[PDB]
Amino acid sequence: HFWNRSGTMGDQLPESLYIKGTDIRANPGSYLYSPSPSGSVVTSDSQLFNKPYWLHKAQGLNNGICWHNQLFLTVVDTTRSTNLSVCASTTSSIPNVYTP
Amino acid sequence: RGQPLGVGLSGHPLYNKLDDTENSHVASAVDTKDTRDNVSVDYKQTQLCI
Amino acid sequence: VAKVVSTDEYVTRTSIFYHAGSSRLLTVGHPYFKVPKGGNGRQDVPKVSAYQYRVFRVKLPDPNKFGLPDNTVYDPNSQRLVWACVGVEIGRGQPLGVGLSGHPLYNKLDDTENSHVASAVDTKDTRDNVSVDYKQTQLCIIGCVPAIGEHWTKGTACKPTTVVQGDCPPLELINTPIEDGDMVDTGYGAMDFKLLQDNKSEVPLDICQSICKYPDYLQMSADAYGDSMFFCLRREQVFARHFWNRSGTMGDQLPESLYIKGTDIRANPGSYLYSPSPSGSVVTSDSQLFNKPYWLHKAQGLNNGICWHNQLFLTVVDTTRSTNLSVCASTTSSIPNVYTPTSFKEYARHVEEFDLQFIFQLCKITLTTEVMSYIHNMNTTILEDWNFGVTPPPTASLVDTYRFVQSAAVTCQKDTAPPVKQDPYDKLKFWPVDLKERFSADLDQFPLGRKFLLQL
Amino acid sequence: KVVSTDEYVTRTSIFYHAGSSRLLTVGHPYFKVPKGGNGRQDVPKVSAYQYRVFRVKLPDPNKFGLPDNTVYDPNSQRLVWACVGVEIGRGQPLGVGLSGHPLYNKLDDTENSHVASAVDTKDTRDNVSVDYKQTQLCIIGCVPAIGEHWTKGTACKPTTVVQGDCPPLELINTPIEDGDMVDTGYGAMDFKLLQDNKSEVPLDICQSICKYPDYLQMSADAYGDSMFFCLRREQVFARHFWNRSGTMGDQLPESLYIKGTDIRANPGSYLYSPSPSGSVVTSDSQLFNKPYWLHKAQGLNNGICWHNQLFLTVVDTTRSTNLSVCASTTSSIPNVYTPTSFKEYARHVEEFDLQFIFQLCKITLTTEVMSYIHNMNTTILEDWNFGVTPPPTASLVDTYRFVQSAAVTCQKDTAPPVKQDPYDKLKFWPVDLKERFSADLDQFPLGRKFLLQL
Repeated sequence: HFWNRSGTMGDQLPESLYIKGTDIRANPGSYLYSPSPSGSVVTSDSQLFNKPYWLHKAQGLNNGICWHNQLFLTVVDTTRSTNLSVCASTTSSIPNVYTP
Repeated sequence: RGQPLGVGLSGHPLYNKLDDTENSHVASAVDTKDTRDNVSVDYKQTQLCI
Repeated sequence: VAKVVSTDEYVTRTSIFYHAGSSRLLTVGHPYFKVPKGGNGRQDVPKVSAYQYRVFRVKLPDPNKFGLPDNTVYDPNSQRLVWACVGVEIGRGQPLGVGLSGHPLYNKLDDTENSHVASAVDTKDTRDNVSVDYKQTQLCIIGCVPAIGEHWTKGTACKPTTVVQGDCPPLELINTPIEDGDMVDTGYGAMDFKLLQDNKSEVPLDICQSICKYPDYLQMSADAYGDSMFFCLRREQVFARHFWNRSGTMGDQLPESLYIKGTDIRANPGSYLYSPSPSGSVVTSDSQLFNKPYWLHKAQGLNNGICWHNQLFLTVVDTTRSTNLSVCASTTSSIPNVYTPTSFKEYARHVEEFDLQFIFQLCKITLTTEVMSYIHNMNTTILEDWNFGVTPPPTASLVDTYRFVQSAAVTCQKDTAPPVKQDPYDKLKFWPVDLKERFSADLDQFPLGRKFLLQL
Repeated sequence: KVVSTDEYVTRTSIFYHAGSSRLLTVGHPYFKVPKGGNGRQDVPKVSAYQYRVFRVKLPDPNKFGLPDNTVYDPNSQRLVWACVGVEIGRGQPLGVGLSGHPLYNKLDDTENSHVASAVDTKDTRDNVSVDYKQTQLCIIGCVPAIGEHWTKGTACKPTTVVQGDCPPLELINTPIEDGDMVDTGYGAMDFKLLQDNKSEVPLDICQSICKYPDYLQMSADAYGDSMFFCLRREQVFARHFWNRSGTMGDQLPESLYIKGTDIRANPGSYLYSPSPSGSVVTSDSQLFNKPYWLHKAQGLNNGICWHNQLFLTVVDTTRSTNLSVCASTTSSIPNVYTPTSFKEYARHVEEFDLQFIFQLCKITLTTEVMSYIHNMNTTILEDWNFGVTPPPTASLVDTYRFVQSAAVTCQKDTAPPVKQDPYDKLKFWPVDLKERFSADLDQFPLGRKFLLQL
């Protein structure tokens, strides 16, 4: 989704750009245009892994050799993405009329 | 990798929204400094490894 | 006959193989214009907003005259020397990214898509602030020479007479060489927008004062000897986001004959100018072309991939990265506790990063006569630039030269006069690319190279 | 039975390239507007919603370059073209655009159906803009082609005919011509039958009529002629639903539902109507710019321009814009915006680039075959060589002189034929290409490809 964010321009408007209008359009307004990004959709396909990696050959000159017996594994995943909500009643009793 | 899959949001209460410059529907506004809108949001799907 | 010679029909191909590759290119500026700060060196914030055709004038060194000649491999004297790149992996910068462009005084009659209410006031200047994207697109063009785009204009009212203020001209289509930073057409105007709209009240501001082209691949495919562009790669997608009808005078009129009239506004139907809003669609990384070897073999070009004058014209498009960035900078050195935007000056810039990477084969070409001379007739110039019988040149000029400057008041002709052969594309802007050291044979040591070797 | 043609059509080594340098034609979306003359000056109507039909003039090879009569005995043989290879080069970038209608009736929606007028009685109508299906077509033939289409049928018993009344219904087959309005999926029907309203649905088609091409017929093609190649591909969805206004001449039964009260006692509209729509495009899915040399057209015809006549068919849903010129009415623009200040205009563009590869066949002519052939049509024979296939003559009949008549036998007119196909009453993008015949082919991209494909 698109908005423009309100703000105050620290960067400026050529007029030489639009025909003016009146007032609110004699000078117009903002140019702070801002969208929302969004992931898209999931399905089971799309997990990149749980698949064997046989190495055959590293892209780099070292072919994956464990100096200092120290290994560095990098990973990123959206798929699971979530947090859990605890609704704890503030009441020990649970009112049988709700109140937030 | 464990778990099922799942997704979610992050938000912002004090958002500086100008306006929807999208369908800009119904219509557009003018000003205030109480520009501090409550907003929730998502972003890009990603899996990466090195 | 004109009959294309076709590289290979005399280019002695070799065992020569080379690497080249560009470490990072980087630049930032604003989504529209240059915000000048009075100039000159530099003191301006330019534009940076890559929806412009990207031309790297890509320079390599003279293989002819590398230096030393046991010439064991070859007699330049017969077999003059030339590059051909074979394999390329351009390493592409950044995450992927995206953004928005708009126009506050973007007209509109109405959102005639499926408006909730269909009100239609008849007052002017209701042109509001709307922003949008474009067709998701990746293209590259590779060539020995630059490229041509084509685009329109309000063409000549070549009718004898002249006519009415605001009357529709006839519209004439124009070919032009594409140049670095040339603005892309995006979905809307291989033409002169700026000309086209007397109003300046429409489209996204960025193109208001614009002209673009669309690349002339087809003519460029129709290339004289399969040169110019000898390689080209292209990928584009889109859909329509939302519908309007524009506001504006119909400069023509609707036939009645389309309807049973109604009453009033229905007796008299309103505008017929229906106008959508674009969008490129979702991105997955998957569809990014970039970052793989494009080994080339045969190609369309009947120059199979060579550059005299060491220039390859690397021409490119990517929609996967669009944003100029927002700084909310306080006007106050205080950070107030009640936030007002007003306590903030807010700023916009986009930034761009790059690597070209290569695997070449230099090839050597033995001078053949009713063919070399044909090449002269292809173009002599190179050939001059490989020269031969009698340069000719001129001693008195040659001696003279560099003397002056070590001062600026003493002698103050201060380089009024030049000396070039001249590249006409001097008048054109490139991203100036040279690589005369990215030169390597360390294929092994070259990402692409490794692949390449592997590619063997 | 008809036969595969090479059978009598002698194959060769002949290869040619020929290819169109540019096709271009431009004008206003929905209509043409006279701009005086009106030989010629006008605003043509141009929309890419016009059917692309090429009448292609091609070398009578029997008079052509490299006639080296290794080629034939010209007597016993005729020369005949086949183009063998085709690449339709498509102009412009891709694009699109929309249409609309102010007097687009609209009763309503169906979900934001939380209120209904429900009469209006007048006309409802609002301004509307619109989209339609993704579609890519090719059809190649040496004969122009026919589409299929609709008409309100007619009161076979003119009995009980009622004023602007529902009618019995007819399907019509007709030849398609160049520039002929394309069908997005409707106009194989008359509008000017359809809506007695003539103001309902989109303007653009409002006063139109189309047909849709029949492959089936054209695979009921007698020899593979107007179709020796055919390709069609469409994807589509419905964008939005509605109900249009309309005094239903149809009747909905009561029985079907409970009456409630009021509005919910009475019935409402059943004129469910929804949006057409294409969706997302990409070049990935592009049909054109593809090289056929074709191994075999499913036609018995091995793709021959009879009489050096070729018929090229195409459809492309990927550019759709006529462009809006904002020209100020003011000497120079003012500073405040007013629409007045600008006269705005709509114009469309189409370019095409054809590249081709031919192989001629030489024909040893043999009697029966010729005869055969003559039975295909004769104009054929008439092309070169002339035997009196017309005779007989007769089998014998009738008395006929009298025709000085007079009041003594008021007989027959009788009308003559004009020939000249019919095509001549009809339109193409006229295409002479006997100039583009290229004997090197490599200077044709496709030629190389083709060459390569060998």
